[PDB]
Amino acid sequence: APKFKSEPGERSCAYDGARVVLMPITDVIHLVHGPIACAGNSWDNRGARSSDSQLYRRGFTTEMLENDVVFGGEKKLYRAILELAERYEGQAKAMFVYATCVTAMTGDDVEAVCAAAGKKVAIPLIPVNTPGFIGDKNIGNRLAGEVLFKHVIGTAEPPVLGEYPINLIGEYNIAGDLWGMLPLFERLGIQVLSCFSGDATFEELRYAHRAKLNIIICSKSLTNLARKMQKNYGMPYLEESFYGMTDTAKALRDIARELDDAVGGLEKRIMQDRVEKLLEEEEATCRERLAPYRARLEGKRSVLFTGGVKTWSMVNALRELGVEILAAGTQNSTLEDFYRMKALMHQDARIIEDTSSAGLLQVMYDKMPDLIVAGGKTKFLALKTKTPFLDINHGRSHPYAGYEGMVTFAKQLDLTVNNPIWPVLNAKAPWEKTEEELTAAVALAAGHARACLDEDLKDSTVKVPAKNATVNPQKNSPALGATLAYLGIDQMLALLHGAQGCSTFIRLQLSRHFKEPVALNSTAMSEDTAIFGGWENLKKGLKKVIEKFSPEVVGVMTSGLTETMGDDVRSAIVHFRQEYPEHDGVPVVWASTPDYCGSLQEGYAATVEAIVRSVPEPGETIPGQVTVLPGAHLTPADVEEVRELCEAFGLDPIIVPDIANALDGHIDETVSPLSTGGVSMARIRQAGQSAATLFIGDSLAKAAEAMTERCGMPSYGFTSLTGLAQVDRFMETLAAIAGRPIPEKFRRWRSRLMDAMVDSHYQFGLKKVTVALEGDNLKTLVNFLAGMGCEIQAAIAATRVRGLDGLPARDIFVGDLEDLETAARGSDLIVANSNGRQAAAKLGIKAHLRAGLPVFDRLGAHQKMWVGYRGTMNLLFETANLFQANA
Amino acid sequence: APKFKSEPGERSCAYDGARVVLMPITDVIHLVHGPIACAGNSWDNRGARSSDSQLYRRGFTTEMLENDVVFGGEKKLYRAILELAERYEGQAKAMFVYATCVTAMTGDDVEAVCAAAGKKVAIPLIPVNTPGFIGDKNIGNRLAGEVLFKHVIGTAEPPVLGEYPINLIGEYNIAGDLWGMLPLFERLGIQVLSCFSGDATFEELRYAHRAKLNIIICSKSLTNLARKMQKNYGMPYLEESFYGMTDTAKALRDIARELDDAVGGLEKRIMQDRVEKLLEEEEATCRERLAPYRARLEGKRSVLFTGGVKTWSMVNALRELGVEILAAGTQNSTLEDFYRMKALMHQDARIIEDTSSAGLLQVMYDKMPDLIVAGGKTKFLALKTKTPFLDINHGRSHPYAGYEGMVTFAKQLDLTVNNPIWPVLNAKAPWEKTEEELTAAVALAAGHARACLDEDLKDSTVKVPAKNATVNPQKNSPALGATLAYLGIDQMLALLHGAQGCSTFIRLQLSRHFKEPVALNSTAMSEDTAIFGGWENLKKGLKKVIEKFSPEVVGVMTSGLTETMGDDVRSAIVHFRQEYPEHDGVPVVWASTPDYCGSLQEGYAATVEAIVRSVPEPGETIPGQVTVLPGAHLTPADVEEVRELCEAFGLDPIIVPDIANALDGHIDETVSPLSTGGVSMARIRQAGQSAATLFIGDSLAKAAEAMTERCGMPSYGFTSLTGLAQVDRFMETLAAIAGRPIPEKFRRWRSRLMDAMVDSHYQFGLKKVTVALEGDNLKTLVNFLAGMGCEIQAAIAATRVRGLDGLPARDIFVGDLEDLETAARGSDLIVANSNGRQAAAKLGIKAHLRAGLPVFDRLGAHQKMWVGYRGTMNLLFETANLFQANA
Ligand code: SF4
Ligand code: SF4
Repeated sequence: APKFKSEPGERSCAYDGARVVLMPITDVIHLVHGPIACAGNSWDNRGARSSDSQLYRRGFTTEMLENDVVFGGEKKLYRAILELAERYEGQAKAMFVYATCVTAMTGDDVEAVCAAAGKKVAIPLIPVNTPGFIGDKNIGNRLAGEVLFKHVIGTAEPPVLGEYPINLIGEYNIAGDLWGMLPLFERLGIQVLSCFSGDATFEELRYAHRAKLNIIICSKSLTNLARKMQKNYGMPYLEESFYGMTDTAKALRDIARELDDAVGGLEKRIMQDRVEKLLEEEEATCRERLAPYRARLEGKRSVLFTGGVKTWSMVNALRELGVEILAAGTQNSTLEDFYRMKALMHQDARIIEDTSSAGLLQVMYDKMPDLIVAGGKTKFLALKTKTPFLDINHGRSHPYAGYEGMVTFAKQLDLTVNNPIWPVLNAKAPWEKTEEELTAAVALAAGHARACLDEDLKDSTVKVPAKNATVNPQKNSPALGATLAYLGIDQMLALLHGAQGCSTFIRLQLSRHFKEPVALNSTAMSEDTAIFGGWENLKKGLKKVIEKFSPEVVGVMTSGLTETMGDDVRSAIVHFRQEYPEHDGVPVVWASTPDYCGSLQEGYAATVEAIVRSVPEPGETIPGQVTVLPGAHLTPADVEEVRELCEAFGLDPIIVPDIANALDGHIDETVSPLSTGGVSMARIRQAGQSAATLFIGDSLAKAAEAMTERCGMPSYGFTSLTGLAQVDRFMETLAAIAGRPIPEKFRRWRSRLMDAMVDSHYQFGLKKVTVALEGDNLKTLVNFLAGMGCEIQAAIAATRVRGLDGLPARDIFVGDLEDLETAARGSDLIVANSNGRQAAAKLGIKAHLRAGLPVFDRLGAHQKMWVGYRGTMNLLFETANLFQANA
Repeated sequence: APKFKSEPGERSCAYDGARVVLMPITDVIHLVHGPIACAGNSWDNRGARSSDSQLYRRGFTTEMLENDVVFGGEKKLYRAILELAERYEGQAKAMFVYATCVTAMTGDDVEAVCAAAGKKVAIPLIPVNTPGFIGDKNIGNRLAGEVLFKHVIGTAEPPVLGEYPINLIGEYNIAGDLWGMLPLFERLGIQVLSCFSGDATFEELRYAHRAKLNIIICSKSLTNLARKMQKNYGMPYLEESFYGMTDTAKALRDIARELDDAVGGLEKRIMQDRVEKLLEEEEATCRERLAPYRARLEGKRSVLFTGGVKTWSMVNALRELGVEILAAGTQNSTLEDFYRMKALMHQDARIIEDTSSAGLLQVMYDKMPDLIVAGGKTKFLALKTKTPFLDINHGRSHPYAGYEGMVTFAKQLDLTVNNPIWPVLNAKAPWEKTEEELTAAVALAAGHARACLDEDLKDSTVKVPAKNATVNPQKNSPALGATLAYLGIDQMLALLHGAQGCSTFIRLQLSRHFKEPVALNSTAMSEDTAIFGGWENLKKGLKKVIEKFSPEVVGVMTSGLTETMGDDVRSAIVHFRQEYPEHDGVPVVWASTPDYCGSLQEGYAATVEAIVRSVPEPGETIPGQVTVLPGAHLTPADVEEVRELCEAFGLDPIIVPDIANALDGHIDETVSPLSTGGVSMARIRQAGQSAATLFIGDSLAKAAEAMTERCGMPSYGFTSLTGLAQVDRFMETLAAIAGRPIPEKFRRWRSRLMDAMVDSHYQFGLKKVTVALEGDNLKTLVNFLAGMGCEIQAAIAATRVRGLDGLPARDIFVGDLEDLETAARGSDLIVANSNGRQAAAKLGIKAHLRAGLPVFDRLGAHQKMWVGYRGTMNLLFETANLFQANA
């Protein structure tokens, strides 16, 4: 129950009321006479929007200082008025001066200085004298209404006077609220002569005495203004609200009755007939539109802490949406509104009385509601409880009044309630779930390898591409992936058994992506060498490269033509080994990466498998050692923090190949032609004695099998390391392997990730997002985005991989970037490589997320970090920032 | 010396030559008949730009597959031609089909399929039959010229035939190169009848047989075309280049002579007179423009590895810029061009012959040049040596030919050579500099506190603000900083002795910035309490808050009015302690934060000083413990990694206040009204026994003094922790305190930061950037941006602080955001808080960097991480990405 004095240790100052009633006026200068704390940290905070000069959104302050406090601040206000009038001529029609606590203490007379400066300026000055300490926000509202009636109403006559004029009193146009009801008011004939304190011109506001009916939306702020206008002008008021459908229907019907009283009689029911016609048509359409949302929003519990008239109206609206109220409490409302809400408040719903944070926490922990529709104060206090929240206040950024506003309200309610993140957040944490679920998750991770391998390519509802001319191919050569994995080995250069031209566009692409040199030497093959036998060139190139650069190991990969005429690299390898025994000490790893076999991902997987099957040998079972085979999707930073996470549990990680140290970008003391930085051959040889194997890519599964049978280690697989659900499984596997509990830093990062998820899920709801990436880095991004609310319009894959059908999206198919812009229609986010920028230019989608390879137009792509809890937080924040910027 | 066969173990395939001569044609379809590696990783890579349909930038591939290789690929090409003609009707006038190595091996006849499909389409088909293996890029260039002459030249007549027509042969319009010479050619009367293979329409290209003079820029690619056109049409050629001023002058003079020969006689010197007039005027203007750059670019050494005609021309241009050549080697050039360059090559300059990476490294280590102007291959090979580099190739993104192009060339040369990052990068690293410099740097850090404190505010050339009406104030209440520092203490809520309205807009601002709840309770003071004595309310509020929330410590901060009437909080504190001895166990910290005293920074510093002077007590000198007083500018992530860096050296860090754990955003198991997460009172009490004190803010210096005399610990200060120069000093201080060498991870991160600096300095050169931030976070950003090349147009400070004059910028002053948009004119980057977004909307500056407080429109601001080597890398990458996006 409202109890309008106060006890020390909630209601703001009277300046807050003055600004909440006067700031929404657009083309005026709101000069605040006082120190910083009054206007320094409060300007541009009001949720009022406008389609006008937008002069109100900028804040004006006199900047009360040291000397002028003990001398006087009237002269500073004089200069401020004069300068603001002179400089902002043509953009300001009036200006409001607000008295503050310090101004009142100093004895500054706002009225006197305003009268003194009035004669010297052509812009009217309104002396709002509302010191902050004189009361709560209600005193400020009343004083603002007083000054509005005294100095604004009754000064100019309207140029056009519609035969049915009404005044909107108490509506402040928060996030387009006014623009939802305005299309209804002029459609049926009424003219909004003056909408008070919202999207309102000052001259437009001075027309309010020539109307015939007043509509009071917020009773709390401007009821005294309505009463005084009734007393002085014979203007009947009407207390209604526009939040809902039945409430708006009743409001419009009452408006029609009171309009038909004042102009003509109730007989010749001119207004009522059109009001009923519009009501019937628009209500039928709105119900048809709202039906799909109610089914998903039926039976959910609700608790509301809303101050003003919304408390009465929203309870109706929620009740017609298909939800019931468990608790309802208001701090900022009239006693009549409280009693009316209590009348609406059904039994078994208890009215809150403690409006403080402690009382709110009590009622939230007691009622245990699903959704809480409350104010800005209880905004983050309810998110910490991990329950859906909807904000209906100045900070709200959506229109909720009117029929279209009600549709938007239901959309936002479904956005915040049915988000797929709430069950994940409410799930039991790794540090407290009992041991049987830990073993089940560990066994699931262990068997993920065979689950991925067993899935057949034939039974796949995603379609085999059947395009002849593909334009803008997002695929890359598998030789690119072979070179990528070869660069991850310390002191080694890659020998491309190709045609000397494939060396270009492979070295060049990697150089433009990672911004680092690539060696990538090639054995030149001309037309003469293509005919007869092509394995002379392999021996010649091996001899030349060993005699020139002296590598300790050589990686040989095949190109398209070398598979077209089908020379076996291994026979040339054994021949070269036999002819020159002096080169026995330098091993060679050969991997078949034909160009019809797929894209960078398969090439990477195949060369990793070739490395695994050849170099390491089975020995002892030294515990505390784990072997990680990173996928092609992980950037060097991801591999570096995979190493960091492995070291956190005390385990010794061996990463094969080590992209994190070679292609990350490092200025060593001396530049060498070979690729240095990766894992040495001793480490890759001793990696076969590890106690466990982890692979962070689906395509790596086969490689894991290649080490399961050769040495005997158990394998563990994770298709992604993002989304707080896969990172948890990674933590479980790491804890099981190491045998020690998760460190505290990971618990802290999980808490931070939860806080990021709760504070950012509003921008990830029902956003149409398209993704066009490789076989991997597409599952990760799709599962992360679809796991946060966004529905994937199209998940376009570079090549066919196992488990593509399980992705949550409308359609999955394999296609180029042409499929991307022919399928990204009506989408706001594109997740594709940099080369897809053209598609954005064709569709006007300004939100492009650079993922995968290649990314050349954005620097730091190789350092892009999206692994673990911290990487998940970084990706979430980047995507949320893109959503905020593009809209 | 060029040596046009090749040895296995550089020249690309013939398809690269075909594309380098044919791809720059804009409105054609470049269908590549082959597997992925030919066009999958090469499309949209050519540097040719256009002002036309831009159909060339998208790549077309037939996608040779498994079965069709062993069956046949002609039918796939047939379908591809048909589909591309049907779908892209209206955007394509012609289309080129390229034969690849796999296509040639399979025996596919491009000519036969093109002839078969010609009758069924209205778009001409050009069968470019250049298999990759048949030779190097030169064979591809010759074959492309052959097919251009055979199938393009001599098919249609020009609609308009200027009396002086010329053909531009061998110019490909790399980054607006053509658009620098085009304004000169039509100004003096000549008509460019056909510019070959650059910004050229196909129909426009078929007009080339009706000209009278040929200009050959690149002799290597299209000299055979010029010779054949001379043989078949009587068209004299002219081998010149347009890189330079004297070279362009000679080219234009020769053009005038050869034009006056063919149309009329040399007598009536119509062309020569206007050519000489334009040459004189434009050369005088260009020399006047170029003079300022030569002074900064005089005497610098240079080494060039450029392939084509640029080798001859740029040597001239560089020589006229004021630099000399130490070594010059070309791989892709004619023997005549090589001999001509050698003739230009002065003595003591030795021509390189080994064009491989090893030879380039040899010559770079031997000559030791300052600047290297070389190709895309040697791009990152020369950046690792830490020497300035300028790219003149397809990857170059600037026009360098013509007079305006030469001005741009000098601008880019000065950008890459005189960057202030090269001396920093070449400076000796922390792990190798000897001990006297280590001691000097440590002593400088120790004395930084007194250096900052000793600087007087009176001797400061930055100006005392003298504005009456300040609009859009970027300042915040010092009570905001007091609350910020109070939130960093575990299990404590802040009591605001104010007027119950300042509680709003302080709690609300922090809540909108950090997206976390703020307790911030206030002792309500009305008009009656303002008169008489206001210290009854302090006792009442303290009693209420202690009896309700039961805190273990209470932070009391004063507001503006409480200083206007001047009640002493401490007398009320002692009175409250006396009246209720039961509350003895709960200490209270009081800090005077009046609202005329400054902004958030000073409030934070003052409350930190109040906490330091009261809670801790001097005890033992337990080694290995360090005390860190973070500044108000550091976000929670910065404090968290300050802790991480301190723990890396084995030191135990005590952070006061601990923002990194309270306001970072964490979903704890239970929501409490008090602010939890910070440092406990036991830790803050035992922090007085540390072996060293570190402060990361200038304003914190006084606080450090407050702990220097109370306990006796030496102090160390760092005004910033970004830029690789201050992080180094931080590492030196940490190593000196701990007594152990820097770990390897920091060395790796320093190498990565160096690589980021070398690869991103091109976007930070001569970029006009404006900064409007607090006293701190402005020195850091200004020193980082000015330390990377950008010149600061205006460094606008929220309030006057010590050492403001030393910032590198044109003008420093204290002002609001109005000063920001009145001073950010002609700037491309704005570094200000989120509330300055309006200024961007007024100036069209789309690159806005959200720094400082408040930042509400971008999520994750509190997690924004700009500390240490990794934070410096993150900030560098974010700023570079903004520069790339906004331009
Ligand atoms: S296959 Fe032939 S044409 Fe294609 S990239 Fe390799 S060398 Fe060049
Ligand atoms: S000084 Fe007075 S008017 Fe200003 S914010 Fe505080 S209570 Fe409100």
